[PDB]
Formats: sequence, C-alpha cells, structure tokens
Amino acid sequence: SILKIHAREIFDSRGNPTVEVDLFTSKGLFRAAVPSGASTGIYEALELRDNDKTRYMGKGVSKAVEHINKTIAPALVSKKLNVTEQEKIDKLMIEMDGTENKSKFGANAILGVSLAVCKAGAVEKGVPLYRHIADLAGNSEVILPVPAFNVINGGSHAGNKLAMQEFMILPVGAANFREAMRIGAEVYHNLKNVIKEKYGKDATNVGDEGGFAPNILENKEGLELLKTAIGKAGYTDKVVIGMDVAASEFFRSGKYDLDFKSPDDPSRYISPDQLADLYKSFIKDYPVVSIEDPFDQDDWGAWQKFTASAGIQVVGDDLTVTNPKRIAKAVNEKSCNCLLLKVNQIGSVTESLQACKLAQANGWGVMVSHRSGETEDTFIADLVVGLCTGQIKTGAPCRSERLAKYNQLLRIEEELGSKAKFAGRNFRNPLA
Amino acid sequence: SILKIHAREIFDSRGNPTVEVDLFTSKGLFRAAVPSGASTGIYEALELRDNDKTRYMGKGVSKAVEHINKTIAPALVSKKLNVTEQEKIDKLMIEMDGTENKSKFGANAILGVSLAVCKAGAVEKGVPLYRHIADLAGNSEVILPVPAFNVINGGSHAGNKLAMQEFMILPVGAANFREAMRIGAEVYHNLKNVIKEKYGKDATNVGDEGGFAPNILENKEGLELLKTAIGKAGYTDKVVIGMDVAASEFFRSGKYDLDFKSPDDPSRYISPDQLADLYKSFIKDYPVVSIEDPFDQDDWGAWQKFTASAGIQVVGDDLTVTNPKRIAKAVNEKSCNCLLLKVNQIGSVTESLQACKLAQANGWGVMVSHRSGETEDTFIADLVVGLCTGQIKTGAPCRSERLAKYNQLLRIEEELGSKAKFAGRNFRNPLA
Ligand SMILES: [Mg+2]
Ligand SMILES: [Mg+2]
Ligand SMILES: [Mg+2]
Ligand SMILES: [Mg+2]
Repeated sequence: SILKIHAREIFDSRGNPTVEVDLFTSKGLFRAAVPSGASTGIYEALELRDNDKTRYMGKGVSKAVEHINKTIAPALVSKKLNVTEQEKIDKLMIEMDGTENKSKFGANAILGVSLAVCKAGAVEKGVPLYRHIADLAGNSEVILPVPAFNVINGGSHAGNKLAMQEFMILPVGAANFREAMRIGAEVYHNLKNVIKEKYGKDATNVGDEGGFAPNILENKEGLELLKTAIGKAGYTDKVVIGMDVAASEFFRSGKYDLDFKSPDDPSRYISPDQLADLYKSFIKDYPVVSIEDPFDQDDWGAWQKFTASAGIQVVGDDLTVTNPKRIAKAVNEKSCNCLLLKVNQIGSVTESLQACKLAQANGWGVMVSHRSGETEDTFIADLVVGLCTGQIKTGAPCRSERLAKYNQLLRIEEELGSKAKFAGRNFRNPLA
Repeated sequence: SILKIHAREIFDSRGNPTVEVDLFTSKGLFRAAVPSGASTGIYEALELRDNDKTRYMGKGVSKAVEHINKTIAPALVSKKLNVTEQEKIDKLMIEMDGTENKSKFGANAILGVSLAVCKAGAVEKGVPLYRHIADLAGNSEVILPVPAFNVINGGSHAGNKLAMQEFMILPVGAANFREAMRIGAEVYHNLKNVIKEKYGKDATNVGDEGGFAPNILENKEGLELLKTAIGKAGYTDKVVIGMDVAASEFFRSGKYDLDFKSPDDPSRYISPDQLADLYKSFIKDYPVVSIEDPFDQDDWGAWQKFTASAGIQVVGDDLTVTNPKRIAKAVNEKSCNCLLLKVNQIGSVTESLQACKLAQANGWGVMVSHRSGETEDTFIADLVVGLCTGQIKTGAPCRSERLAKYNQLLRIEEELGSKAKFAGRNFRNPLA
C-alpha cells in the first residue's frame, strides 16, 4: 500500500539539519521528521551526519536522506507492504541495515520512515494515531500523561555554569491535561519574574528547551527558584519537581564535575557517593520526586545503590538508551525504576514499543521524551497517550517545537471528551 | 461548503494562550492558529484578551474562542458560503463585528477563521495554498523570497540592555532558497562562536525570536558581531543586513531612549535627528539595506525626513499596521518605501491582501512577517510566495515556530522544481 517515499533535509529547533520523510498511500501524504539530542549517550543508535565541515559545520544529513531515497524507499515500495504492518516494515529496515546500531543507514534515516509509516497506518485504519499506537502496543485504554516542563535549563542545553541539565515542574495535582497546561504556563511566567527580580532581565533568556538560562552555578539554587515560583503562582499543593542531571556529560574518569563548563580542574571533582548524598539533600529539602541520569551511563554500581536508597523515581536515559538489551540488564540489577523513552535512541517505532513494554512488564514507570533538538513533528504526543505511560517531558511551555506537542495533547484530550482520563498523581502507574 | 467550525485555546511560542480554529468541508479538516506580538503598535486591530488576572495573568482568549464557537461559526455554516469565496466570507465577519478595529469579536477571532477558510479554499480548488493566495491576489507568477533572519534579539524580545529589536541577515546573493537557508544557518552558528569567544557562554542564550541575546548596550556592536560572523562563515559578498528598531517601544514623549531597559533617566534621551544620525553611521559602516520602524508610529515628520535622504529600504510596521488607511497616508507623505505585512495587525486575509496590493501599486516593497509570538502554523510561508513580495522575516534559524516557516518554504521550492524563481538581489521588488 506504500506508493511513494521521499525524504528531504529540513531544520530542527537549533537550526541544524535533520531528516524529514514524506510517505504516500492511496489515502494521501504522511509526513514525519526526526529529532536530535545534544547530550547523547554513547550507546544510542547512530545519528548519521555528513561530517562535511564546509557544510553546516559538518551536520548535514544528506547521506541519511539519500539512504532513504536510493535504498529504503524502493525496497519498501517494491515489497508492496501494508502500512499497518509496523513490525514487518521496521524489521525489514533493521535487516536491510544489518548493523547493531543502524550505522549503515543511520538511525535517523530508519526512524524517519518508521514514524511516517505509523502515521499512514492510523489513517489506513481510519483511527486516531494514539489509537493505532495503542493497538500496536496491545492497549485498550488510553490516557493523558502528566507533563513535565523543563523550566530552567543547564548542562549542555544552556549558556551558564549550571551543570545539571533540566529542572522540571510536574502539575500532578491538575484536574485534567488542560489545567496541567495552565498550571505549567502560569508557574513558568511567575518564574520569569522571580528570576528577573533576583538576577535581572539578562537571566531570563532561554536555553535549547525553552527553560530560562539564569547565570547561576548552584543546582540547589535552581530548585529554590522553582519552589519560589510554584508558591508565588499559588500551586504548592499541585506541583512537584523532577530533574535530569545528565551526569554522563560531566563524568570524569570515575568522578563528577559539577562545574564542567568552567576551565577544567580535577580538584573540584566529587565522587559518586558525594553526588548521591547531594541528591538526597535535594530530595530532603525540595519536592523532587524524580531524577534522571544521576550517574554516568555505565556507572552501574552507583545507580543500583542510589535507586535502592533514594525512595523516588529514578529515570534511566543514557543508561538505557531505549534499548531492550540495556533495559534487561537494568531491570535485573534494579539500576533504576523508570525508562526515558526516546524513539531516536533506538531507531524504530517497534523497538520503542518493545522497550516500553519490557519496562512496564517489570513494574517500571515510563516517561516519553523529546530530544533537545526538536522539530514541528508531534508524534510523541500520540505516542505517550497510546502507550498509556502517564508521563511525558517535551519541554518548557516555550518554543513551538515544544508547544506543538502540548497543543496536540490538548487536541487529543478534547477529542476523547467526557471519557478522557488523566494520570495526575498516578503518573508512575496510571493504570494501577 | 463550510460544514463545521470549532475554535480552541492553544499555546503560542512564549507560552501564552492564543486562538486556533478547525474548519471542516467535504474535503476534510483545515486548521489555523493566530500569532501575537510583543511590541504591538497602538493602531493594531484589537487582540481580544480575557483580562482575568487569575488565569494566565489575564491573557486567556476564551472570549475570542467563544465569539467564534457561539457566533461566527453558526453564521458561516448557515450562509452555506463556499470556502473559495474569501472576500465574501471575510466581509461577512467584518460586518458581523461591525467595529472599525474588530473590537467586538477580536481580530484574533476573525483572523483564525479567515485563515482556516483560506486553506480550505486552496484544497477545494485542488491547488497548493501559495497558488490559491496568488489567484486571490491576482498574481500570475510566484517566487521564493529572500529570507531575513533575526539572529541577535534585543528590545522587547530579549532580556538584554540592547534597545533595538532585531538584527537581521539577508542572503540576497544566494542562488536559490535552499542556499539562502544554508547561508542563514551557517552564519548563525558562526555567530554563536563569535559571541561566545568575545562575551562568554552566558551571552549565547536566545530571545523570543531565536536570535542570540548578548547583554550588550551598543546597537553598533550588534552590527559588528553580524559582520564578523558573516565574514567567518565566508559569505561577505552574498549577505546584506536589515534592522527592526521598533522605535515606538522606546519613544519617550518626543525623544528616544536607547537604554530604555535600564531604570529611567531623561538625561540620556536623544532627539529624532540624533537617532537619524545614528542610522546614517550604520549605513556608512555596514551593508545595512533595510531599517524598520526607525521612529515612533506617529512621529510622521521624522519618517518623511529620513526616508527622503536615506537611499535604502525603510519599512513601516507599527506606522502602517497592515492597514490600508495608514498605508495610504504613508504613501502620500512618502513616510517609508516598504510595508511589513502582518495579517493579525488588520485581522483578515482579504484586508492583508488589499494592504499588500496597495503598497505594491505605489511601488513600495513588502516584507511578509511573523509575530514575536508565533505557533506551529506556516500560513505566512505560502502567503509570501503567492504575493510575490520577495522578502520575509520569520525568525532566526532557531526555535521551530520559526523553522516551520523556513521548512515550508523549502518544501514549496522543491515542489516548484526547476522553474522555481528566487528574488535574490531583486528582493525589494521582484517584479519590475
Ligand atoms: Mg540527554
Ligand atoms: Mg536526558
Ligand atoms: Mg513590533
Ligand atoms: Mg516590528
């Protein structure tokens, strides 16, 4: 049923090239684009770049686009496969690539087609996208997740000393998704004033994900600002905090550098135990109910130890890279208790659903996620609803590559109507 | 042919509520969203806000959405008007509102419906949107515009001292639109390094439109930074500069405050003659070929005097507010020679097209534009192509509410194929 596939180079939210795929069936044109991370774990499937330093600083993706146009497209068009057969199509592509990390075509080339196929499949069945995903995942129920807004940016997503990457607010106490959006926006706007008043207007510009990029170094200060904004906005009863440390970004031969954006100096490095205790103080002084990548992607010992003693949701991102094989090891060792789901870390919709199901079958929460480098594509909005994970982080309520997804979630809630369900305070396990 | 219309509240690129409209015909669903400015002129048509201080700090648009759902929609569905009749539909809504500035329904209410109608009409005619816009404007030809990238943000769009609003680069020397995008993107990434090396990481965060927000006070330094980045990227011979001063923002009862973001002090205000002398030096030292809003929206004498001796493109934005009446006065006084076209400054597709044709019939150039508060909507991309103006400003190549437009223009060029024309050095008036 796939009649034509044509790929092109477009631009992501940082102004870097990325892959976009147009797929045609008798029902019409289906288009999807691929995201790109900045703090990408070493185990992620390969994002293929041209590396021609004279063009886009080496970041063109014309090779990936060519892999689709000269190889994947004609193969898929010849097989005359039905777009609703997601698994067969994804597997064909995985087999054609033949490599462990999709380095022959690039995970960006394979994912672009995978996503477009999925969108075409939903319309093929005359059902909403989240419903089709629900079907493919084997879910009957569908639910709106609690949104986690990265409202203060640090690490590799912002120009400041702040070492930890994301400071998120989650309106778990909202009545529904739309109120969750209203609460997120109001706290965000109150925060701009809190920051402005203390550090001046120059501290209110934004980082890659729309969060403010204040010129601070102390991660505790980041948390303190969120708490103040929450209180000022009058939502202390409905908002909790989440963090994404992206510790792999400041891992230094065994230790950690909480000032890695300043000229190196090993004398300031701290040990994993020191970092673990720092988080515990954060968990003690602030409503922090979730921490992502508290340690390096392969510092397995620290992860297991922290997850066993922190008492909160611990999210694996670079640790697991949406990879069933890495996930299996994490479940066995209890390295974490939540999976960050990034379709582009593994490269296909099918492997992404497999990774989600493996995590969910083992009592893990699952938070669907965007990449710091996004596009106007809104696939993950339908994905988190169809996978019933109950939680999603897709940016601060600023910069449309973020709001496109939130707005889509608002449209899904509306479409679901009176029978719409919202995870709320049960985001970790929405379907008890 | 309009079977149904439903409006809803969504979020714009700054996290504030705005209007989105769904319109259905037998051909399907047609959706459009409305932009919102930050530095809005006093003569802009009314953007109706709820003004409920407890909700979104008074920025809700539930009232506008309701005017659509409860009044405009039922009326348009009853009249059984065909979507291809843009003018009749727009006039009907204008008559229903009955006010000069659309203060009953809100210009945001009428424009949302007006835009959805226009997209539906294109599909009804079985032709691309830009071709439909072209027919409505009476244009036989269609051409790709030179993009004007706002790469350093100041004024009311960023938390820096920098008073002037926008520092833009226009790749007039590019061979086609895709190279124009390449130049824009490469200069932007080089500029990030130039700013980082000279002012540090804290200077590399971004403003509302995706441009960097270094905390400099000197507008001239902003120009010097652009010049350096252009040189570093190696496109000195293909790029010229444009500026949006947004002088109405720092107008101070006759004088102008180029440090208006610092605590008020009348001792530093300058006269419009002194301000003009500053523009003259910019034009002498840098390849500045366009300046928007050099003076206040009603400082008519300064505009006439400057334009008469300038030699470059002078763009009216808050001066003309995409309003035929203001434009006519500006044409007669020779206040400027280019119209900034913002559909939400007047409120309808039909009036916007009338403003454009009025400017063109008088030999003025026309630059299609976004608002600092955007959405994932890409209507203006087709608009500028169909209106053949040759120039569009829709952001730095950063933040997807900007890239969605640039990406769409890349798609339009691709669809136009080998015959695609690009304004290039004839951007001021691709006609002639
Ligand atoms: Mg990361
Ligand atoms: Mg992460
Ligand atoms: Mg303005
Ligand atoms: Mg302006």
